[PDB]
Amino acid sequence: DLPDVTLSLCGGLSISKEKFMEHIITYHEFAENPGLIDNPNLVIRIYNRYYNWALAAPMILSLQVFQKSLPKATVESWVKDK
Amino acid sequence: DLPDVTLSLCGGLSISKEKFMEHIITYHEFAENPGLIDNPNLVIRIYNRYYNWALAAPMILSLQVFQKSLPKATVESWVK
Ligand SMILES: [Ca+2]
Ligand SMILES: [Ca+2]
Repeated sequence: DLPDVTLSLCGGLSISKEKFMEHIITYHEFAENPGLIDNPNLVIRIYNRYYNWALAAPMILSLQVFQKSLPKATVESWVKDK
Repeated sequence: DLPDVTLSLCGGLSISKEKFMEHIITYHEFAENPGLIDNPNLVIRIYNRYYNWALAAPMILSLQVFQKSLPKATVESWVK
């Protein structure tokens, strides 16, 4: 089954798990303010790691479009680039 | 039954079915260049409509995180 994705406004990339779950974004919060997608404090939990939106967006998009993760070698080069 | 999402480098968002299908991005093409997400010609097909990456990003994110589409009033106010 496909990986879970979790959103939190915890910041800190510029991260403990207590920090992450204290600021988790609900559906209702996102549905009332989609502009949070540009919030630099937005953190994405996927693959047991923490990413900002600019690093997680391809992985999110690949899962929604092809229902398949980006290859592990692909994720490494996308991240070591940035 | 969540909405289908299709990618295409068809551009021209400033669209024919023919031009969209001709430049549909496969998994291998995206896996070889994730930078396509910032390509100005990237077109997203969802809800029988065409969006660039900027408008389509929250819709796809809410489908991935909450497995539920954004509210129609929200998508409409977000796309305004
Ligand atoms: Ca919250
Ligand atoms: Ca193609």
